[PDB]
Amino acid sequence: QIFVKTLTGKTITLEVEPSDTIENVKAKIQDKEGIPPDQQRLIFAGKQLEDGRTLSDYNIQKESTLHLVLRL
Amino acid sequence: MQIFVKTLTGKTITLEVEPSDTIENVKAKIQDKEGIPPDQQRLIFAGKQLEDGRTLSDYNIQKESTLHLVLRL
Amino acid sequence: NGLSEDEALQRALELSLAEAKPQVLSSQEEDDLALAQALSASE
Repeated sequence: QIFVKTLTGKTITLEVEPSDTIENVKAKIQDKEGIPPDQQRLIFAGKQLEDGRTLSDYNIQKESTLHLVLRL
Repeated sequence: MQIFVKTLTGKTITLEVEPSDTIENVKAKIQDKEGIPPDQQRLIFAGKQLEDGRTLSDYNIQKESTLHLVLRL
Repeated sequence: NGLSEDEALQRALELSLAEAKPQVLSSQEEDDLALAQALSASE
């Protein structure tokens, strides 16, 4: 269970495993809010999240807020 | 003396520094204050952006001065 | 017909006052990086 915060403060919640990549998280965010995968950017501890990496590669565990920033 | 650091986001902390203090110390001052590593900081003053090794005296920072701040990714 | 500009502008206007992007994708990655990074690091 991990939160996906936004600048508006629309704290949408996600349920994904530690072994799940950020690619999946982009696809799961797609399911929630209709937003293409290459136009999202997810921040945690002031650190950028890559596609290839998983939540285990970074230090993301549980109840973790994930700040979303879109691009035009 | 007492100076100010102004983020673009709207946040504004006041600091307690001395003329002889380095810029690294000022960035480390922000870190314990608001949780930002020194490597993710750009301090801006008097047009120039401030180098690490030098001090506030070198860049002529007065008392009740505003050093602008940008967060590097 | 669908949406030209005014109904996109009239909204775009009102978020800038409310300093908020992702409701209507208003602000830029530039400014949102600042907030998200300032938030994520401090939080």
